[PDB]
Amino acid sequence: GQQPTRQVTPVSAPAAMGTQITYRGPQVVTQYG
Amino acid sequence: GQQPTRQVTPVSAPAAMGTQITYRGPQVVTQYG
Repeated sequence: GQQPTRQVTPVSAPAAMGTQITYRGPQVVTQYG
Repeated sequence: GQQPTRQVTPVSAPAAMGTQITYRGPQVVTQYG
């Protein structure tokens, strides 16, 4: 029939959010110029 | 007839010998490993 009347979006929050980060190394290159 | 008896080589020395050197820049590159 018709379109929706609303828009529902499930939301949630964890006990804690974060990020692990492993360093791969700097990148350096000499070029023309 | 036969082969040579000696071997002559012209030798010479300038008033001064040397070298001019222009620096082009260091070369650095990161690679696998």
